Amino acid sequence: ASMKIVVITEKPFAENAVKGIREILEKAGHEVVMIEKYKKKEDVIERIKDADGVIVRSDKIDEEIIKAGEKVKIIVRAGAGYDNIDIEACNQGKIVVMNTPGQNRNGVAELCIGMMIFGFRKGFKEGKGRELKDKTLGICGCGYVGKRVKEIAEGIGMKIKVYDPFITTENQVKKIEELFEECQVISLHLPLTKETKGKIGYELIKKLPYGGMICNTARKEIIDEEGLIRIMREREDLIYITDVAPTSKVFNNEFKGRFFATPIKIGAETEESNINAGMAAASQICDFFTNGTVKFQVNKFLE
Amino acid sequence: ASMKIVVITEKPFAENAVKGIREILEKAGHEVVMIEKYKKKEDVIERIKDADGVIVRSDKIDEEIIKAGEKVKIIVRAGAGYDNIDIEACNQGKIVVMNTPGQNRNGVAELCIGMMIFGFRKGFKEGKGRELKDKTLGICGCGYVGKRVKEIAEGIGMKIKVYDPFITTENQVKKIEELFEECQVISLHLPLTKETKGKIGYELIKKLPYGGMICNTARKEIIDEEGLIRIMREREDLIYITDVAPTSKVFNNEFKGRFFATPIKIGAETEESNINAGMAAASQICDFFTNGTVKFQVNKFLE
Repeated sequence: ASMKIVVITEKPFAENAVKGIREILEKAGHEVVMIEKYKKKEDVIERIKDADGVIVRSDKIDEEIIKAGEKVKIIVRAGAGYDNIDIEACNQGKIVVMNTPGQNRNGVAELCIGMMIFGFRKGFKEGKGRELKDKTLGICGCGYVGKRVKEIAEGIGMKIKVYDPFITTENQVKKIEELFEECQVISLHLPLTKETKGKIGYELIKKLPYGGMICNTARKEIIDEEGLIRIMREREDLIYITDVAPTSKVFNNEFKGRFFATPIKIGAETEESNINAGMAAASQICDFFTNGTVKFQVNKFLE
Repeated sequence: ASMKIVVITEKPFAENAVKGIREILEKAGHEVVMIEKYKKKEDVIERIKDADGVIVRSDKIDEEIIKAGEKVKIIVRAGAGYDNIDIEACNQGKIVVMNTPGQNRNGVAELCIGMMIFGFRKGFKEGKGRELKDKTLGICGCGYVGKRVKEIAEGIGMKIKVYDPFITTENQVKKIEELFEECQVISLHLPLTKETKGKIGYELIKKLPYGGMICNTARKEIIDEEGLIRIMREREDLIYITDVAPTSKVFNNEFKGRFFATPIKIGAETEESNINAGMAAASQICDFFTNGTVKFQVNKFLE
């Protein structure tokens, strides 16, 4: 029968994507309740209590919110990363958690390449820049975004090396240290896990050749900020460009001319990626309620 | 045998490029005099007096300067365009004018792609952007830069069409109107000539599909600024991004959010492109004085 699906997006989807979500879900017979640009946690807690399913972006979904959603059966993250969702609380609540792999890939990959050019070209200000062609790119974390970044970089004429902790691919280095020792530009795509939290720090970054640049379109917390600050102070040649702005104000204060962060994570903030991710999320909800389909489930629990 | 070569650059080459220029010319037994970051026209007029050869970038080289260089026998523009040089006055002065085709191509092509991404992604500010993938790119003028832009855009996954008044290539439209009709993104690469001056105006730009973007890494004067201003007020969806900042202050005043210009022309402001163009210029200068070679001469005169 009819289910209530709450869409929790502090950073709203494009109008056309919201249209697409509502069309898929209403036609399946469900109620859609939008919780957009909310400013307080109580907004979510109040409206989730009655929900059968949830669509979320990067919004924090913690134990308190999960426990409030007493009849939530499924949470779909429209997008890739799910570090924002307390997975263990969902396990205890017997809630299926899924994402929509690859739907955002092109918005993120195009931004990544754009930032690499911007970073190498003094943020489009005056001065002597450099070209990506004939430089070595290290793709740190290999999935849907990394493959697209590789394709674009190959057209640009970069030489490519790849690191990933779990999958096997071409041009792959065994150790992350090798990626930093051998590549002039690093593009970060690692998910945020226990293992990757604070992993990109002083000892890794110091290995970069002269004029090294790190582009981060992944997550802010994979950086060891103290460590990155320390090496950037020591190596005035290093550039850091990121779609996931650091917590520390030091970057903007001290490293003008070789640091840039977006005001908010805009990698997936395109019409095309919103449509892809939002509609995949709606389709996957509904398929779950119709057929019990659990493809792309990221957690696992008993009974 | 020994010649005096002056390098006239209000916008100086990278240090490594200047070193490369000196190496080539001083080995051939010639003298190199640098005229860098000058402010007054008199500075050049004075120092060109006893010059046998000139290397120049975008600097204005007019009749007064040419006549002051009484024994100048050659001027090499390190780069592509030569609209800055009074060709007619060179013809009467019996001075060979040449450029260094394609040496700058990658600096410009990478900047072009970077500006397209930047332009489609709100200048890396908050809000909903768009993706280049699956859009149609019109390459307006195809030479060395256009070919590279094409290669990179193909990796991005744009569909490609080309307009050029002279060459033959694939996916080529016969008339410029057709390019503006069929293509959502336009990249301008036309040289500035009598035929191209103010050619890109109201009538052409109006033809652009919804969400149209023009990227101009060519010359400011190929734009009919009054026409562009008119259509941009009428069509709020249109984006104009340029490496050749317009004369009119209206663009910056009125079109924030869908307009950007670099503070100076930075297309060729890279280590790599400076080395290529600067050293090619030096080699061509040296070749002219050694063997009288006139490959890449752009002008024609008798006697």
